[PDB]
Amino acid sequence: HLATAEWIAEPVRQKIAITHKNKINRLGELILTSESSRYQFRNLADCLQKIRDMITEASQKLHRIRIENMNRERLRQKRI
Amino acid sequence: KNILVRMVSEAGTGFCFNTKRNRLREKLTLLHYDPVVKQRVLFVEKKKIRSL
Amino acid sequence: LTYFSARKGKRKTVKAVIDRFLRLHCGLWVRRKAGYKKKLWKKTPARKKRLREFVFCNKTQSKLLDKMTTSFWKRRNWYVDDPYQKYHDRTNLKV
Amino acid sequence: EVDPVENEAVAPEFTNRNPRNLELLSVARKERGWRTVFPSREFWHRLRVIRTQHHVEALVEHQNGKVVVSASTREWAIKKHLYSTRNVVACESIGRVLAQRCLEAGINFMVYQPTPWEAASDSMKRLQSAMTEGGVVLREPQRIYE
Amino acid sequence: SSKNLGGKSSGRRQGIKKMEGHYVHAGNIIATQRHFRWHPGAHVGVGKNKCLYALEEGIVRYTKEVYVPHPRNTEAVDLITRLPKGAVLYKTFVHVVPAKPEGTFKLVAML
Amino acid sequence: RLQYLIDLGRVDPSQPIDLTQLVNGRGVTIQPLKRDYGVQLVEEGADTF
Amino acid sequence: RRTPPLGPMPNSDIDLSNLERLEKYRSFDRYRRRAEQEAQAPHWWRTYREYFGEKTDPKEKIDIGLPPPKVSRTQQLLERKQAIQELRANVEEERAARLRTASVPLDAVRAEWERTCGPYHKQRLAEYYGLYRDLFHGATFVPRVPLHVAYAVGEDDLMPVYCGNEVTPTEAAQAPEVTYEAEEGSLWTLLLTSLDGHLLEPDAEYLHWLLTNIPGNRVAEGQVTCPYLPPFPARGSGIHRLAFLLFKQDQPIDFSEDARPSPCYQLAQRTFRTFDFYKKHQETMTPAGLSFFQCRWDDSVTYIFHQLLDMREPVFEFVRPPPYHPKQKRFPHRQPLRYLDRYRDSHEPTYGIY
Amino acid sequence: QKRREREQHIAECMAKMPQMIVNWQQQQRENWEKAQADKER
RNA sequence: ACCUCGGAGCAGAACCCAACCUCCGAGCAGUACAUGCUAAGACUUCACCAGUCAAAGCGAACCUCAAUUGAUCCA
Ligand SMILES: [Mg+2]
Ligand SMILES: [Mg+2]
Ligand SMILES: [Mg+2]
Ligand SMILES: [Mg+2]
Repeated sequence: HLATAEWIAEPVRQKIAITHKNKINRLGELILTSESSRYQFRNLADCLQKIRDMITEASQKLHRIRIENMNRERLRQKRI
Repeated sequence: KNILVRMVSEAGTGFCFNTKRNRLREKLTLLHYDPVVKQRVLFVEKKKIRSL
Repeated sequence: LTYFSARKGKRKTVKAVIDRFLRLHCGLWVRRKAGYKKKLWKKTPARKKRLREFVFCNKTQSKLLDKMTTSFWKRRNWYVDDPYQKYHDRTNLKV
Repeated sequence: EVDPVENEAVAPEFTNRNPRNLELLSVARKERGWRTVFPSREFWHRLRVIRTQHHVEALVEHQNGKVVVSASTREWAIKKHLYSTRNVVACESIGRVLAQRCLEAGINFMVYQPTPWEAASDSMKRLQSAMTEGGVVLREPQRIYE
Repeated sequence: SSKNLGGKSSGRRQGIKKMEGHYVHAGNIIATQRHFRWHPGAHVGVGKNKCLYALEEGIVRYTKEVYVPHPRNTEAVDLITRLPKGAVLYKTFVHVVPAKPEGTFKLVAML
Repeated sequence: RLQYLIDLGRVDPSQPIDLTQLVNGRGVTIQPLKRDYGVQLVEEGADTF
Repeated sequence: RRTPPLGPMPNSDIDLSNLERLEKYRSFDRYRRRAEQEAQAPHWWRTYREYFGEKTDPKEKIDIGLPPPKVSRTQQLLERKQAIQELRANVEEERAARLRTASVPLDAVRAEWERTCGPYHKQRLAEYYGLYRDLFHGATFVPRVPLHVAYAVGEDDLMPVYCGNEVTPTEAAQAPEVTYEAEEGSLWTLLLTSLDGHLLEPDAEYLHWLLTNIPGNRVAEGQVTCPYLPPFPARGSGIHRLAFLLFKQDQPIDFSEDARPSPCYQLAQRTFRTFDFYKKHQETMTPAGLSFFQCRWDDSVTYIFHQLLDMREPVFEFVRPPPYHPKQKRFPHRQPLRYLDRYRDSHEPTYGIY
Repeated sequence: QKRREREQHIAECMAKMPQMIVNWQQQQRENWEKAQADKER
């Protein structure tokens, strides 16, 4: 549960919730899954390092969507 | 009439490519991709290996 | 080759085969392509990469090299950091 | 046991039927090949301009041959404001009107396949400038082959 | 005597490797040719020895289509621009009709 | 392999296990003449160890 | 052995006797126009069009729309010729055309385009977007009433919904503002449906709005038989299509078997098939307008999915079919080591019985 | 020490490099200019 | 006299096809300097060796030609 995560500070608990919404369930839990090895010890290591990199990074196709959004503005220019 | 010539990178990498030039031409200087610096750098002719 | 030596009465290896080829434990033989360090200024880059590949051998050539080497060269070898440790076995191979 | 909602019944495969779907996602095939003839058919949409003796027609066409959006001087729409229907002004104004129709149809990218004399003509330069400054990008994004 | 020498080259083993209606995978050579006998059509790439390969997985289909050359192939435009009016040249093109959908939309979560 | 040997009682876990206990319990065969330098412990079966 | 041709040969009716007294094409362009005309000709040989084109039925797509507006061609043509005469009589117009400094007013152009050929251009856009195929199963109607739809975004902003432009669910959270130019005494029906968007049935759509028995342009006094639910395209499902349909009613219609509940947030009740709708009520009204937009996933959709529809948010991903890789051989004769890596399953070391 | 010396020599060469590029390129464009001069003759 | 390589006929239409059979050529030249790297799938001169084409990807940009050639060891 990212909200009740006292081991994470609040400034960064909130940046993670806006940076990893695609990984937050409706129960407010951050979910991490690793399947790149046949040893659950190595998969758990990958998941824990993913959490650690989330905290560190919080502490510190795009061309298509950019042009589509820009042309969405040349039409939403409809002022009243 | 033509010659094979070793061209050595001036990036200090030690990369070396071999190409051909007419003998009655001057020493070749080229822009070639050195993959050690991952960039297109100057190469200058440092030896004649044979006649092709 | 020598099928029975004169000092030990045993079969001998062809050290030419040993100095040229690599045997994987699965029974496959690996070689380099002929002319990979020759006249490269006339070779195109696709051909040069093709020559730089490590390629396998025939069934006929494999049986021939297995006959020209002794059973010491077919044992399983547990080297420290062998780059062919993956290829020493077959996976998902049907018939 | 937890009673399931009669709403959360989703099929294991979504079936989007929008013709534009995989093309706006960049994951759709472009018709490669035809590399001994002209024009190329490796595009999703294309701008094709037809300059007849009297009129100028510009169309945005799918690779199917289906025509998406079009602008011609044969319309009274463009006729009642132009002096002439075959001038550099005609090509420019058709460029502006189709650019507007493309933006409202959602067509933001297309291929333009010119001929060298069309490319070096000044009517087509004013049309491409009109489309580019009206919002239409005249190079299509590449396919995410993987 | 016999002052004719050479001529001892073997056959190139060229021609069609995948006839009509055969299933083909991406990369498979459909034909090999010294001259452009069969032309690249839909989803069929051409390699620099004029060889024809399948760009998509599908079914090889031969057709006869019209021939409009690139307006930079000086040789072919010169013929087209001397051709009589009402005359459309045709050639034999090879097409791969692709067999599988580019992909499917599957459920991956229930977030 | 180590867990299987321990469970079948061929290697005593209550004593320090060394190469001698692993060749006496006959879980590894070492050939110093084939340039064997001993035993390497590998990760297989770390999840049920 | 030879077989005679099954029909006319292509370059057959060209007289090969007077080849030097026959006219030639001296232009790549002129050859190209003839080439493409033959290319679109039917032809009795095997064709790219035969193997790749869409072979729809020649059922001659049935019109289901309000009759075409009647105009007087002679008076219209006379007015247009006189107007062009005045425009060319202006000297400054000729100056601007020769100096290439002229311009054309896009707003006026768009207004009378909406009046003149906009209906047919919209019909072609709908057919390209496949809305008739999926709403009316092939039947086509010329949109003869301009249905202006916009979304109130910000305080002074509107995002219009023309003919397939993208509108985000953040911009489509609340109901749109609609305007159809009508006369008094004409009852109407406005409908919003998401064609692509049903999460269970692949054939069905989702009803979003069913304003019925509507006074006239007045869009606030029509029975709200189904309330606006904002579009909800799932994440990774791609671009969905959402169509606002406007039908002109003759008699006042009783909509009691198509009356969705009040705070209706159940998708099994929000399933809709416009073919069944228009079939059961065909003899009462006729389609008149069509405004459509394209919708993708946005953060607001997590809200619609979680709070409004009491459900977990569906997430989908495009998966591409796996690679071919022919049957593996015991002796892969001239292949590299990457072969054995192609048939390998796991990248980590295995040890077998050791 | 050998690795540091190699990387530092590479660093000095790549530090001097862009200026080398611009004046070699001006010599090349210049060589085009004399070539066009003797082809104007 | 010939011995290796390529094009045409014999060998008319998938492939292949011999003669001290009939003809013609090759043992390069030009350009480039990403003529970088890598990697699915294929072709194949009737074996092997050798030879050929190539999607996707990384990095950049925004090859002509028909043959035009020589293994291993060793230097
Ligand atoms: Mg011959
Ligand atoms: Mg022969
Ligand atoms: Mg073969
Ligand atoms: Mg590529």
